[PDB]
Amino acid sequence: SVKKETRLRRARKARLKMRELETVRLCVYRSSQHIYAQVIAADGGKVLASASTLDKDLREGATGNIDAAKKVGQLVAERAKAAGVTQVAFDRSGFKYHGRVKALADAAREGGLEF
Amino acid sequence: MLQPKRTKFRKQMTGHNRGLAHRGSKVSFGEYALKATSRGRLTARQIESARRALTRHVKRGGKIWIRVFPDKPVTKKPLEVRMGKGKGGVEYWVAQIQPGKVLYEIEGVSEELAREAFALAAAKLPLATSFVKRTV
Amino acid sequence: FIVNAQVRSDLGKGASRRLRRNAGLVPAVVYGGDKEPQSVTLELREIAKLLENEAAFSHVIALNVGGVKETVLIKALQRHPAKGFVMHADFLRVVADHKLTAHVPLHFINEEVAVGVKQAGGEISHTISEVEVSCLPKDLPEFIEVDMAKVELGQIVHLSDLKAPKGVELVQLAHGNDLAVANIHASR
Amino acid sequence: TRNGRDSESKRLGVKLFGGQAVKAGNILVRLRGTKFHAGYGVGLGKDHTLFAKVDGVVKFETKGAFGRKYVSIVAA
RNA sequence: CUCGAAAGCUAUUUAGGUAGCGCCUCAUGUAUCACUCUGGGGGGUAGAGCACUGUUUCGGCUAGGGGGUCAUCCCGACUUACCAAACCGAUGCAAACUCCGAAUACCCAGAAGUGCCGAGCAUGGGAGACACACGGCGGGUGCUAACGUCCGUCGUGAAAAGGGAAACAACCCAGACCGCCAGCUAAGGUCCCAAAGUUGUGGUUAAGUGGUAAACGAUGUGGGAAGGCUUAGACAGCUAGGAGGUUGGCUUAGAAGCAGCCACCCUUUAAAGAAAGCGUAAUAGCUCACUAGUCGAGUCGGCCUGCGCGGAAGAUGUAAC
RNA sequence: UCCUAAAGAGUAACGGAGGAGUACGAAGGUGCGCUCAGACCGGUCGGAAAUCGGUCGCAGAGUAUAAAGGCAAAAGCGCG
RNA sequence: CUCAACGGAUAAAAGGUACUCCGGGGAUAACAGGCUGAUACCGCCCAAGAGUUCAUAUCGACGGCGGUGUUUGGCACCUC
RNA sequence: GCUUGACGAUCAUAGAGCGUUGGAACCACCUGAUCCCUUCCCGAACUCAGAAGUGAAACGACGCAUCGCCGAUGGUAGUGUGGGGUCUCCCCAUGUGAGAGUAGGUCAUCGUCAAGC
Repeated sequence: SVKKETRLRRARKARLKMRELETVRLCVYRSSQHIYAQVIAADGGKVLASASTLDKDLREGATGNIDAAKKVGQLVAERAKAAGVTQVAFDRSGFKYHGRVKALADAAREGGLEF
Repeated sequence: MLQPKRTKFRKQMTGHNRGLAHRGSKVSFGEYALKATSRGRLTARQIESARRALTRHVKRGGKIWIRVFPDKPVTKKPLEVRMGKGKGGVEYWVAQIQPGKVLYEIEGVSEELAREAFALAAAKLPLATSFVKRTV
Repeated sequence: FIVNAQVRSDLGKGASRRLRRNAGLVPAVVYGGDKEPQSVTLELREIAKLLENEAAFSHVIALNVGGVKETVLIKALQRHPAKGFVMHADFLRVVADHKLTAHVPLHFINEEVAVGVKQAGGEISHTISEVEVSCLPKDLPEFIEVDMAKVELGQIVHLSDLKAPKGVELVQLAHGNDLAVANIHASR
Repeated sequence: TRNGRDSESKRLGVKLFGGQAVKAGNILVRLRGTKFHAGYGVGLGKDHTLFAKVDGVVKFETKGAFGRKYVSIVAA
């Protein structure tokens, strides 16, 4: 789009760095609706597990806010404690570090999920 | 006579003239043509001299195509000059032609007058040429 | 139009080059269709007498290797650049229900009675002969007539001004490239 | 108006061709601007010199969009 | 007695000197090497191509200037006789162009066999060389001149004799340890000088071609495909050939079918160029085609290719087998 | 730096073509931000063309500097 | 600082010799020879044309192809 | 099981160009800036309280083959080696062998993961 490609114009370097480097990847999604997260391990192409904001516990109605972004920080972290890495890496993915992007992120540091 | 209006470089090598003319070999614009059968070089005043023999012999009409074009520079050393003091200056221009290359073409002319016109032309040329028709 | 043909069970550069100088033969193939191509040897004496005819290329030409016979078309003949004899005739087959592109020569009939030739002094300028068409094989014409009995001094007849057998698709009108087929021009 | 003065001919090219065993420091392509790109275990030096960072054999794949000629070393 | 170079690269107050490395030899170690096959692998040359950067050539197309322009003391502009970059198609060509792209060469791995008993490598002792030549090939330069010159890559001579090329470092064959009055061959040869076929079969060539040569020129001859005219009687050779009005042109001793000026079809009816040009240089004599009775037959032009012919003149003496 | 140079390196000529004897405290690192040029058009001072507003774009731009080779995971600018 | 003669002879470097001397070279010029033939010279081929008509009695523009070694070269093969 | 997501194998037989659509999930908008901030001036950027609205534009799969893109066979050019010739060039033996052109595929083929039906 004018929207979907200009963020994939920004989602370019870390896209292909972590496949060169073979480390953990956090393929999140944000929108005006939602704030997602989903993790890929240290090989560029392995899905760990999925955890949406379409998950059973917090579909209460204010879904996808900065209130509802800190709920996601300990959410996929438990799904990545069956994985086995302490640190985890940050897909910017064209999602500028000012809102729900960091609030999923910085709530993982308390939620057993280091950066 | 016939030069390029400009060239990228003022000098070329000597080169060679091998192969056949698989391109430039069909009568592409006229009905009759003077096709070369031996290889050689045409010094751009062989081009014009045969051109003036053609246009003068028809005397009424017809369209004449010049398929050859002298494009490469040829350089001579003057007299009282030792070998190797830099490459000498350009003198004339030359088209490298192969066996089979169509030189001139004509239409609007009878087949008996075209043979008489290209025989005037071939006598001013240093080549072994032939007369050909349009094939398809 | 019938051609005799044979089997040609040896291929290559030096083999094909010694058919021409020892045996006097030409190599050829038939390939067209959804079928297997076949290498064919053929005589230079008879393929030049076929190319003598004005309708050699735009005509269904019969061919036999042995007792097998095909409705064959001459598609993209090859030629010696220096001496102009045929090498490698290169034929087609005919599957009788597709479009079978070929070249069809032109006539330019009315050149003596022309309003740019008679009253105003001008001469004709053949720009294009042998237009390439695409036509179903029963409507495969030998000729396409070009009428020049109304073209004036300066008027250009194009392929848009063209004509006949009406079941013959001209390949150049299928695209926006409309070609100029003849002129009448002032004399030099 | 005066010619002379050619340069001193830098010895570029593919050293250590594409089936050969490597050690993990070898200059693998001398190169004037990444005519070849960096595959799995190769390094891309400052003047676009490709260098092996692991052992194995060099592969020379063609991969991806843009028609990149890659140089990758597979530990085989 | 055994082995055996080099005339290269780099640097040089250096260029015919020298130094390191390459090439030679010897010694001592040590485990590689070559050729071929199969398998990996990059390439951008040859060729080709026009997609790029340039150069080409002719059909077609749009704006516009306004040449032409009815032109309104100054507007609106008829209109496209001049022209007009770019665009569509057809068509070429580049060492410093490439959408493409080999053969070979080169790098690598694995294999059989061969190696003169080693080939490869490493360290040491001794060098010599550091002006190369010509020939084939691939190019620059020159005149795609030079036994010119500068590179690449081979082979030879240098540093290799013997046989052939008449003679002829460098070309072809072949690499001489010593003896033989033995035999087989190579290049090249087999009539005599001069060793061996006046050998066999089938053709070609009459020029001493062979035994020097180009544009181009000729009913020289051999072969091969085709074509048109072909006994209802062709190409060169015989006795009928012949318009029923009134100057088809500015000229005036004298202006057809040939002057600085141009040319296509209507009859008492089976009948024909209001003309392509030597003529008693010009007018009052005469020549290429017959829709035809009569002399009666195989012809007339072109193309492909074989070997020849003129083009062909030089200085001591035949004198380019 | 390209050609010559023969598709690995290399390779000569008083052979053919051009350049350098520097720039840069940001023109570097990084963080961050961010993607060309072209024709197409809107005339009251620029009207081939600017200010740039937005429509078909189809690397043809740009790179401190010659030429070659390279680029978007930018290998140009803004700002900390 | 300055070796840009850029592997840099010394901190410090221009000439004359027809008054000349020596050691070498045909690794190299002048004369002559040889190779070659651009150049010169002489033939020839097509024939626009002039020759009052008429290309070819004479002459011939534009181009073409050869010969001679006949000189200006080019080479440095013999001869210092 | 299909719809659709989410990074990737493969890179213009996958590409551009011309219709129908999807609303529930997803997706773009939208309502507005109060509380983060984004501004070389701006909430269309982007940050978001959001879920009042909306499925055309926006994108997405899903239609349709002119064009690009692939592309035989056969020939040809080139070429390694060996030998010829009338040797600035070609031919012969032998090995190899394009480029361009010559019917036409196609609105691609794959892999893991999940919310929903």
